[PDB]
Amino acid sequence: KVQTDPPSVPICDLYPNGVFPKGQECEYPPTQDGRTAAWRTTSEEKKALDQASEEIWNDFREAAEAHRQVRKYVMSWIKPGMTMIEICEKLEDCSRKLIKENGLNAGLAFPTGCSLNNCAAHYTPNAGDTTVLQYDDICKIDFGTHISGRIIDCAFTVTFNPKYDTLLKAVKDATNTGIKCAGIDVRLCDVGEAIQEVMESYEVEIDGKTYQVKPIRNLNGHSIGQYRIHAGKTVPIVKGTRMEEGEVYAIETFGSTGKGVVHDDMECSHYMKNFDVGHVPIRLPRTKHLLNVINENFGTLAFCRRWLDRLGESKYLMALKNLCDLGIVDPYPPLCDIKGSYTAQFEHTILLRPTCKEVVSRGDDY
Ligand SMILES: Cc1nc2[nH]cnc2cc1-n1c2ccc(F)cc2c2n[nH]cc21
Ligand SMILES: [Mn+2]
Ligand SMILES: [Mn+2]
Repeated sequence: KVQTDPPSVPICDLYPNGVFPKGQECEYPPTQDGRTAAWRTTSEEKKALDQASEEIWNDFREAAEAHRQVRKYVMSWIKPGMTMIEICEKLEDCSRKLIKENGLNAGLAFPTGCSLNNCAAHYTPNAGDTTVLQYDDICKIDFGTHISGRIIDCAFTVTFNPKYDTLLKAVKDATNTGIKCAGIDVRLCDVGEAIQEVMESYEVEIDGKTYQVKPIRNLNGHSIGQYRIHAGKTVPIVKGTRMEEGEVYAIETFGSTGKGVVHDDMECSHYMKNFDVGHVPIRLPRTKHLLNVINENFGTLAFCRRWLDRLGESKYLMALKNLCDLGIVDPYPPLCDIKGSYTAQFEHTILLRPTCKEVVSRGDDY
C-alpha cells in the first residue's frame, strides 16, 4: 500500500504493523550545571519508562505523519484566488481521510486556522464568508490531527510575494530556537527569553518601511494533554515554572511588524468546551440539543461553526451563545495586531520522552 496523489490512503494502511515513523530525535540541552543530558539516551531505566509509553508516542506519530502528508499536499495547491472556505474544506477533506476519522478516537483536533495579514490566530471562515486569498497576503495555516486524543498542533506560514521572506525566516529561526532550548527541568521563562532574543535580531523591509521583528507578547506556546489542546502551562515568546518528563508541548512563535500585541477582532468561528466543567443539566431544547451534538462529536476538542453546519445543524447561534454565557463553552475569537501589520507563525509539537526530545511533527519542509 503506497500513498496516492492526491493523498487518500489512511496513514494506518501505509503502516499495517501499527508502528509509525519517528520525528526528529534530539539530546536534551546541557543542564545549567554545564553538564551533559546525554546519559538519558543510554539509561536502562529511562529506556524502560520510554518503552512503557510506546503506544502513546506511536499515536502522536500516526497523527504527525497525517499532518506532514496533508501539509505537503496543501503547499502544492494553495494559491491566491481561492476562497478561504475552499482552502479549509480541501485541507480538511484530506485530513479526515489520512487520519481515518473515527468519532472521538481519531480525527481533527481543532479547526483549520488560515489567519491573514495582521490577524495572527483563530480565524477560519464561517458560512457565507467570501474572503479570497490575495497575492500579497500572509496566511497562517494552523491545523491539528489526533489519534486517541494525542494531539499534533503544528503550523506554518504561506506567502506568494518574496517581500515577506525575511519575516518568515525570523519566525522559523525563533521557533527552532525555542525547540532547541526546550527540555526536562528547563524553566519556561528561559525558553521564552531565548525565542525573543533570536526574533528581535532580525530587521525586515516591506514596501519601503523597515521593522525590527517583534514577538507577539500575548501569544504563546503551551503544554498539551489528552484531548486537551492547552493543558495549563504556557511558554512566553518575550522576556517574562519548569518543563517535566513525559510532558508534550506546542512550541509556537509569532512575529509581527505591528505592536506585538493582539486583540479580539472580527466574527468568532472557534469554540471549545471548558475542560473542567462537568455535567450541567439543560432543559432549553435547542441549547440541550447543541450541547449533546458537541459532546458526541467534539468532546473537549475545539470546533468551529462550519463543523456544526456540516453535521446538518442550523439555527444554533442563540443556543451556542447560551452555552458560552453559561461557561460550558468558551469562544476563541480571531486575534489580530494593528491594521496594516504583518504576522507570521511556525509551530511544532514536541514529546519530552524520558530518553530524548522528539520533534514529532518535524518534516523535510519545516
Ligand atoms: C489559545 C488557547 N488558550 C487557552 N486557554 C485555555 N485553553 C486554551 C486553548 C487555547 N487554544 C485553542 C482554543 C481553540 C482552538 F480552536 C484552538 C486552540 C489552540 N491552539 N493552540 C492553543 C490553542
Ligand atoms: Mn496551532
Ligand atoms: Mn498551539
